[PDB]
Amino acid sequence: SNRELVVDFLSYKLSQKGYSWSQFSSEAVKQALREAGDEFELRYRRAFSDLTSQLHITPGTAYQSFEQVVNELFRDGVNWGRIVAFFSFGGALCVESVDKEMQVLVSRIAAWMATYLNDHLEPWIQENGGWDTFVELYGN
Ligand SMILES: CN(C)CC[C@H](CSc1ccccc1)Nc1ccc(S(=O)(=O)Nc2ncnc3cc(N4CCN(Cc5ccccc5-c5ccc(Cl)cc5)CC4)ccc23)cc1[N+](=O)[O-]
Ligand SMILES: [Cl-]
Repeated sequence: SNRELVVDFLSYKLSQKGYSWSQFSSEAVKQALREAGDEFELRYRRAFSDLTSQLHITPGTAYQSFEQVVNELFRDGVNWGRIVAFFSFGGALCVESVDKEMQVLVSRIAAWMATYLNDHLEPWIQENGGWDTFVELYGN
């Protein structure tokens, strides 16, 4: 479910760069999230490029980089926009790992994302009306 969302979004972002999720490894929610991600990545393309140009991805530091950035993202609280950005960050990390021929990290990044959602974001999501409320507020 959270798993489902992560795989959907990462598959989409990888496909946009011409990569397939399958080589490395509800619908309304997934579509609204895909679309919010596209829009976020445009509106904050500067923040996107700032991140991408400062990622030095290695197997030994990739979890550290994920954690560092995600802790910063939610330092001042959670909102729907920040959750979208969290997905877009996961997408950027996977694309970058494949660029650097560290495709092995893709399935691992997906797992880190699901764990973060399950352990840390779920309480907020549930308190704030669940994913249905996200669709209500930011779908179409
Ligand atoms: C057409 N209609 C139906 C939808 C269109 C709109 C606009 S489309 C959008 C999507 C997500 C976030 C913002 C805009 N939808 C929308 C609007 C407001 C809200 S909202 O809930 O009010 N929230 C926010 N509103 C405005 N701006 C925000 C800016 C935010 N940022 C700014 C950059 N910062 C960089 C950063 C900082 C720290 C750590 C990491 C990063 C980082 C860097 C690179 C990457 Cl790759 C990833 C992370 C990350 C946090 C966060 C929340 C924001 C939510 C949504 N919505 O969900 O669709
Ligand atoms: Cl907080």
